[PDB]
Amino acid sequence: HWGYGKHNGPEHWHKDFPIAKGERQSPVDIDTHTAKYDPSLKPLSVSYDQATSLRILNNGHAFNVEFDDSQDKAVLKGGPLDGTYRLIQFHFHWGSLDGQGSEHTVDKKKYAAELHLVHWNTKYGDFGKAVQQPDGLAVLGIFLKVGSAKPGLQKVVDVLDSIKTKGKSADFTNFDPRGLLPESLDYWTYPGSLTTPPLLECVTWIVLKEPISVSSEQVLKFRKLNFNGEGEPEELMVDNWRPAQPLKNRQIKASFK
Ligand SMILES: NS(=O)(=O)c1nc2ccccc2[nH]1
Ligand SMILES: [Zn+2]
Repeated sequence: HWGYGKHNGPEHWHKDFPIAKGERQSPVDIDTHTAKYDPSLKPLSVSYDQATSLRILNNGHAFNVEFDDSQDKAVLKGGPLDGTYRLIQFHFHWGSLDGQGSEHTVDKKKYAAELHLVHWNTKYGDFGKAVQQPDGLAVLGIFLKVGSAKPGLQKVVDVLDSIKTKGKSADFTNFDPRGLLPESLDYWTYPGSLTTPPLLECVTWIVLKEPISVSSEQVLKFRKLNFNGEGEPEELMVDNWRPAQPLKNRQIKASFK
């Protein structure tokens, strides 16, 4: 149905998903001068010691690294959140070239890519119930810039040749998502939405200020994936990002001065 092309891309999504033009859509531009430091925000708690990765899937839009979320093994708490959010998957958005790819922007700056660690509020029992609630998800967003390689990303890039096309998956056990984090957990936070259909308005966004660096070779390998299925005309999986949406009646808070 939807995708990232001229005929089925973000400017078309509202026809099937009218909430695309809602009051709390993501991503947004983060204006660093306007975001207010909120000394009442807590440090984030990222508890991934017990994370259990299982599988990696090309879903025709991005690739998802999936976790066992059947118990509290990898959780996000604290920061602007009440309660416990279980890691279910992470994925990335990236560009055809290094000057674009991120969904959030910072003073209109686009990064080469953006990692989203998606977590759901355990008070709602399962992910499908959580996405129906305004506090159902917390997505931790991390920007990628191109420079030095990120050692903890190389196991993901190494497997991508085995999931080149839509619907392919590969065993992906024992991957430690702690190796994707930057040093600082300073962040911005605001209420928003999933950035792909169904675009539901159920996310507390937590976007880290410090980007991680990845190498040119690492991001080149992302761009060799395919949106299409096996044997279909090749369409490189590039520019799978939604542009910034109107901020409307929202405030972006900073955890840091
Ligand atoms: N790009 S995202 O907002 O992190 C996101 N996670 C998602 C999980 C399921 C369906 C749509 C999604 N969109
Ligand atoms: Zn995403």
